[PDB]
Amino acid sequence: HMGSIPITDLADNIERLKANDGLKFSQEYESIDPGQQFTWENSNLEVNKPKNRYANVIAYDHSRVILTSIDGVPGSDYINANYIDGYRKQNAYIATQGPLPETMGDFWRMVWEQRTATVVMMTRLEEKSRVKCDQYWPARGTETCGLIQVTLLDTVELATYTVRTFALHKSGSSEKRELRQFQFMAWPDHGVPEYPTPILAFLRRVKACNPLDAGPMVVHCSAGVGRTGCFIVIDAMLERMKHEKTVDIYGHVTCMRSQRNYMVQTEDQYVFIHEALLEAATCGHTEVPARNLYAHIQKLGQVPPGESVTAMELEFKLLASSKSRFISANLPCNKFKNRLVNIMPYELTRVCLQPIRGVEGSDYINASFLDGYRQQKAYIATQGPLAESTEDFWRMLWEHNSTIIVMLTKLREMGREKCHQYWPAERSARYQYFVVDPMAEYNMPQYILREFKVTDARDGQSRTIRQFQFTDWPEQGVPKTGEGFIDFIGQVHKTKEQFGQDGPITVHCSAGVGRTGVFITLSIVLERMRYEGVVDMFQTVKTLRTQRPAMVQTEDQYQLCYRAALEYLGSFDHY
Amino acid sequence: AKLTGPGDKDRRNKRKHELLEEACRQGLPFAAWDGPTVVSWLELWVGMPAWYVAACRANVKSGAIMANLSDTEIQREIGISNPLHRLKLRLAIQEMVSLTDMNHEWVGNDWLPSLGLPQYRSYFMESLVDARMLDHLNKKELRGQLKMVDSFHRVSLHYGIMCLKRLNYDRKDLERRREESQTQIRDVMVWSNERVMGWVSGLGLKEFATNLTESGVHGALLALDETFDYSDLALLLQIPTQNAQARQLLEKEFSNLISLGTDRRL
Repeated sequence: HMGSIPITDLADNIERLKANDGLKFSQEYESIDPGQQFTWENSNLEVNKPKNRYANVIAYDHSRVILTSIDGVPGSDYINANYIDGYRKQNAYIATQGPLPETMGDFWRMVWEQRTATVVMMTRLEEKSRVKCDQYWPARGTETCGLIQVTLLDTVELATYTVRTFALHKSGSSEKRELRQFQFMAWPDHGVPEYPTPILAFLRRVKACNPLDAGPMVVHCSAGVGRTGCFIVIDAMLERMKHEKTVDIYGHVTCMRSQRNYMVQTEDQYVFIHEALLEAATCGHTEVPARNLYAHIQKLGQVPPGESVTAMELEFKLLASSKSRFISANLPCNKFKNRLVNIMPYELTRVCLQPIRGVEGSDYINASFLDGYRQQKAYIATQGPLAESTEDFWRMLWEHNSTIIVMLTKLREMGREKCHQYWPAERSARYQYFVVDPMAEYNMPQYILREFKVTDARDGQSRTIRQFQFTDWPEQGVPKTGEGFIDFIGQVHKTKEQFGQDGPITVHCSAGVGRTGVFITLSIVLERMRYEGVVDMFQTVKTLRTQRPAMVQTEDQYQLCYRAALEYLGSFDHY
Repeated sequence: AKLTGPGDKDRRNKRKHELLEEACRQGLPFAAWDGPTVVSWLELWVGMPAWYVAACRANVKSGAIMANLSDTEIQREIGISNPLHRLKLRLAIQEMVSLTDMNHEWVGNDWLPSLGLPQYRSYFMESLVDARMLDHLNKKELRGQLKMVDSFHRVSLHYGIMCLKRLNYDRKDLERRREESQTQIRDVMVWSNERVMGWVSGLGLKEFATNLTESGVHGALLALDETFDYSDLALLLQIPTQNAQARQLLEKEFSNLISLGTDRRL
């Protein structure tokens, strides 16, 4: 809509814009017009032209960020950057290009002079062997970029974003300023993200850490118009929603085009903004600090007025509400490789094997890559191996350097197979290219640990693969307490750390979604609670479901996650 | 960490020193310790995984039994089939008897990369190799279990260990010595792989310095091995043979390095 929309009508509006191959979306996006002419005299100056990453992306004169002049040096006031208004906030952002090797000093000096506390980087340094931006911060210690001395204090690497803390010093001054950088890691090499869940997390983190009394926030990507634009408009519209419960995307992008050229430079980006805000409007706010977890769970077990079920159930239903992605899984040659014919990996996040010449679908296995708290592809979530897929299962662990397995079922339960015994028990076994030797087996109260020596028969290299099998999961329902399971999650991850196993952790139950979801969800939530003191269950499961369908399959499994988190909390000091 | 508890690093570290203090205060020799006493010792001071300490809790009733446990008895009562894990244990119980930090995490995350041997991190840590075990490593244990098939890497490793012995295994002293030699060409025996790469790029060879990563080149090797000359280093830098200027700067500067910062006879 070419104007304000109440969030309740947002989904319907997006549907209308999407209709007829998104004809309405195109017409609207193409009509965006500031309706005035601008000048860019400073950007075209011979001395400033090399300071533009793209000659055709310039800084309008009225809104450009002006640096102080350095005596004797023409063009000292120039950097390719413009102020951008936020929601009811003037010059709230600074959109800039990712600095060139020779404007890094200018870039930092802009940060100083504008009294910026937060820099937002919407790109990786290199995407598909193409340079999108040059690294402008020191990897370690202190570097001098022009007049500014930049010191790296702290780094925190999470799956989709990285936070760096710097201390700034300007030459000739004793003043010290702090600056945090937020780098987004989950924007694809081409097009827009498939899901808005990660970007929304990033924004929430940034809003949380950007001081209310700072200069304008610097946002940059490549040219500073595309991803930068998307970040800025979503951030502004999230604030508008918080205050008015309406959005005016078309209005805000129009105003933004008056401050810098091409803000939101493709239509798919314009659509992505709409979809992101629809998700935010729909999901509410689900984070709760540890201090409030008890009361929160009590509250979820209540039935809201005018409803029929608990808030817990409604919250769980909502996880499913945010819905041709199974391409390889439906190929005739691969259908028998799925233990359940309706539980398949997403094409984008599935784990791929090296293809074998002449064998169609030899690259397929029902398995997905799942993100951890700190890194992507930290878990492989897969089904309980079939006898048909056992050879492939061993090949996956080898090709992806996975040396820790987690089994969450018995071989048979309730009279039916949950998992094939894919491992040797008493003597060696050869599984196509691989020889697996039973090394040891240790029985613990609630789990069993099996160690194997796997050998590639092709070159003779060998690895120790370890399997942790959980034996105390009831064959009907869920554990009454999470005490044993939490300890299990601790032991699996303690082992990964203590033995320096860098690869992914392969997790399986039957279809690879129910108990596996609970394992992985709790692995992330419990660590995040320990380090950040907060719990976002809904967001954690919802993120997982964007990487493999139906993670955490039933409500009692979801109830379990909450229950276990509260129990883990009880083992801390305040609690 | 926003939330703190008894599972933290410093909490387990203090409890470790407190149980030890309790042991040496009460006066009990190692052979006199209780069942519960030796199993809390296995978790906290030795750092064994839970499945080992479970088998110990069920099969070892006193420190006397533990001390006299033969190699094959360890395998069946504690459940340790891993030979390097056994070694970790025999050296642990041996150290305690004779007495009545630098663990495998340090070896894996700090020491090994400074030798320019980060690749072997996984295997050393999986085998729980602490500093105490380093001199006790067989050729068989290095080749097979720790995957060091390259003989030079075993040599590189060898001179790394010799350097530690020269310094009486004092990590604080080692780190200090490294700090004071960052800007000068003195005492290169303590130089890390970084420092050596840092030395090489200082000669004007920035384009080859990165090739020393995972090369096993470190200061202790340069300083303690007489068979190692500039030519050895030259091909580890992957310097073209036809490149005569480079093999001149290197040769001259390698001579300055050894002459000024070692006690080698060249």
